[PDB]
Amino acid sequence: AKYPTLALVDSTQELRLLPKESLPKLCDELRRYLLDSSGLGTVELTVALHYVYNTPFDRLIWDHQAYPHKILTGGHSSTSISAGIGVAIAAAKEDKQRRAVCVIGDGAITAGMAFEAMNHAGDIKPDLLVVLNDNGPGTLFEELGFNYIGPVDGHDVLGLVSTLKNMRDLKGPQFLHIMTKGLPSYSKIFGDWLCETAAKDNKLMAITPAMREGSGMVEFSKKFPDRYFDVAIAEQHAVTFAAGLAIGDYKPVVAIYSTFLQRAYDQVIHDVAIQKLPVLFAIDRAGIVGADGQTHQGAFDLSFLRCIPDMVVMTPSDENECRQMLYTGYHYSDGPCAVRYPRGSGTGATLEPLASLPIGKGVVKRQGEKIAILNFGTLLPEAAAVADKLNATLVDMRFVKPLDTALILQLAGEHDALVTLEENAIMGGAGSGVNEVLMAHRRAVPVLNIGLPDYFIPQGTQEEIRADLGLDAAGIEAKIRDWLA
Amino acid sequence: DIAKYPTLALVDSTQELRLLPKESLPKLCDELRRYLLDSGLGTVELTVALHYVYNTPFDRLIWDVGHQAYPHKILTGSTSISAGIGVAIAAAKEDKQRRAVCVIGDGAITAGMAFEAMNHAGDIKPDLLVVLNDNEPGTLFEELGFNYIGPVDGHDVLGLVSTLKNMRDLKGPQFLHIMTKGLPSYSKIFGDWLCETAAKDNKLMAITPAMREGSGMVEFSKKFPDRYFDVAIAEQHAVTFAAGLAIGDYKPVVAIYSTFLQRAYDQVIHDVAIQKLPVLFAIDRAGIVGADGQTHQGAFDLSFLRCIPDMVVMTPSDENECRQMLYTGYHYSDGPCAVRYPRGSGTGATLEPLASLPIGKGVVKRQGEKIAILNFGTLLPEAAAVADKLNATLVDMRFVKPLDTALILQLAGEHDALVTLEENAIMGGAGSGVNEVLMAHRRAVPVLNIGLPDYFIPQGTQEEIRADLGLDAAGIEAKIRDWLA
Repeated sequence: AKYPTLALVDSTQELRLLPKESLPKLCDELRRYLLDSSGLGTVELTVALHYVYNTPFDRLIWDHQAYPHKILTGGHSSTSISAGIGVAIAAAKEDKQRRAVCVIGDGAITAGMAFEAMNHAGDIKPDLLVVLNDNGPGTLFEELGFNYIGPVDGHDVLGLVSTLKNMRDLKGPQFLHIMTKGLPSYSKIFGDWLCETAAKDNKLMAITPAMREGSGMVEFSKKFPDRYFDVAIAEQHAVTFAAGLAIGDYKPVVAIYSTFLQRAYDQVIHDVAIQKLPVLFAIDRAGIVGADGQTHQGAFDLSFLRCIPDMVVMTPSDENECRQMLYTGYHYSDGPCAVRYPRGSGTGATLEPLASLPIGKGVVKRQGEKIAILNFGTLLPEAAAVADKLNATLVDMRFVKPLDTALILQLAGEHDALVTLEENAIMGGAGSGVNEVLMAHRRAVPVLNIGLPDYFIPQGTQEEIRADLGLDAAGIEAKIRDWLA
Repeated sequence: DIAKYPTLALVDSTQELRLLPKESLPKLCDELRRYLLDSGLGTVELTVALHYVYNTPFDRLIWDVGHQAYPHKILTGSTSISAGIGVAIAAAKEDKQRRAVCVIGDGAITAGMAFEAMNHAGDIKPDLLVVLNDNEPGTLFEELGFNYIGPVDGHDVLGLVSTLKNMRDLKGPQFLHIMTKGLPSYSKIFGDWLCETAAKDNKLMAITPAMREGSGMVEFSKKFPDRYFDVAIAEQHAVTFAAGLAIGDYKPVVAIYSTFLQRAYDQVIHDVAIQKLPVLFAIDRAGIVGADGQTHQGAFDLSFLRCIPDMVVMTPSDENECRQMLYTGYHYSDGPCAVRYPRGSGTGATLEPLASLPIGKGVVKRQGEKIAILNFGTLLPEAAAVADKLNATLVDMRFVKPLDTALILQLAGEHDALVTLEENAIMGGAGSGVNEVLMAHRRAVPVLNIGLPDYFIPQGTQEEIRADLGLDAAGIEAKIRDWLA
């Protein structure tokens, strides 16, 4: 009704029956429809691709998250070309004339794995069309083995249909280039600390793989531009570039999300940890992210970091502890340090003067009887409520690695059971490390590991995810009671 | 002695390399090359030329190579372009005219991180020399932002000195391209199984990020060339390329070393595990590698894989188990499977007909008393000797994930203490998983986790590393006794 040509389509197969001349307004109707729910820049491309390609039989792979494509039919970046090549090879072996296309953005194509994919495509020469949605120029892509066309108007649906119909029938790797158009957050706390530290230390260097702005570095980038390094969507280079700066006797800080740090794992291990280089990792979006665009949960960093020798891992419980730990890691010179904190605001904690925290020592917040709660991170307020309810001991462990071994053994000798709490996978996480300490000393005291379950957490609000997983005060108390039953 | 190397003996006596007359360098290269042969041989001329032109060790020379760079170690007696960029930026801000050079091999430059580094250098433009040692043109590197020189004769030392002299004074990123010239192993078991499987099934596809010395896929690459994919040193693309093939309804097998799988961690999580795609990971060089070449120990895969949901992790104890587990993972359709095995040969175990193993079930090998040993992997013969020594119960656990929870709990109820054994980091490893199970069920039975300690293992032979870490029968027994004292 409000969108006449859009009302006439219920599947992509019917769209291809429409006259070629009706596409321009079909795009406008689609664009305006999206404004009563952002990715509108790909409207014309989406229409042209589905009008030229025999979808869903033909495979269209999108590398942000294109909404127009989902309306007509019914995530980590830079993965489209790689999978697209595999799909293209499978389609060739299938031998049923199935075609493959992949759309990649101007940001995603800066990732190393996109270059690995383009290099491989240039060698084995799959029948694959790569569409670069930007926002000669193709000499680079021609050297990598692609037949390059463009730049073209990414908003001329009829020009795209014609170009795409042509390039769809061509053999080998094809490349089309189009042009289109508490209160403070922990990110703010980190950003303020950055500027504060750089203000009186010319050795500080800040590194981010693409400024999503979520890391809170806009002010720093403008106040200290000569010491701010946006390396594009290149987590691997970000970490090892920092290693080089540390080798040069500078003090690098890598601001990186927990989920995206997974991409730099090998560089953390063999370019930093093995060398004992004092790189400071400021790990944002740790734990439960909620609904932050297309950011996966920071579910695993306490697990995959703590098996690495010579890695310090800190988990602040409020914004003051976060500043203390950033300061501590920045001035720690024996090896790399990680400080992981969640998206969102803290508790309103009083920001105390900065001083290095004793390495590998927790803080007893409340002495109780019978059971002790060992907290790693920002769930401390929830644990505090439970500790008063159950009259339990409560410890802010501060350090996932090195653990406060002496305190763990003392707690085990004065309580009947322990409880560990973390916004991280139970498997291999901070609480698992507590188990290892007790077992190593032959201390058979039962421990309830509370954390993220062993499945990928769907998106939602931080509040309702925490409630669903039993990580609020009520859920933690219930888990303890049932476990002790 | 002087009779052999009169020119080389002059240098090392009083480190006068840069004092030698230009005319003597060709003879010094001959002597150095033959000196190494009497005990990276193709880098002799380059090494001499670099140390003759650059003011080392003040000027920083970084080797990102697939060999030990012995010529460099004699003349002198970080490892990536990324670090060289950081060092170059540090040298510029130091403002003492310090120079940075990086040598990179033709294999190493195929990595995504190398392209990430070259893209960044082309933007901020550091005073850096990159020397490509090609032992298998510049339009590509000039589009990336480098000033390209060559190709040049990598064995013409005088030609290199003259060229390096001019380039050392040029500003911005510089790129010099030089030209130089019955008891099977588990690698053999895997390669034979590939050929066996592909012979009666057209869905299998094998992927490796560069075929390295000691590869088991030589025969497979020749008998099934259209089903073998070498993607160069590109672990990220390898895994996501496999994902695409799986999406195309083929059955991909990724052959990758444990240490190098660290580079594709994010692709395993978000391109494979999250999607539940049935990719089989055949993980070679797991555990103690010894001195394969430039391969680090496979010390962490049982830790960083088992915290990922929907990942099956198997640890064969002999070559028959290895075949059964590859078969099991190949026909497992619900998600990815990983089979990790060490460098070297098996036990001579009888190869039985292939059949999928019950998922998450271990095998009781010996019934004892008081102590029960839970083995994960190829240390089972050592555990068997200990089990007979101490009259202990012995179990081949087979699966690191999912664990045989029922067997763990039953063992804990019939013994006073458990012991776990694995060739992997204790922290977060397979034994750590056993701890988590017992703790979750409130079973206060102590567990001795035996495995790799929390430090990086120095190079050595497999047999002597295992002995030094106490992973032989005698070392295991000593640990148990000391732990029970």
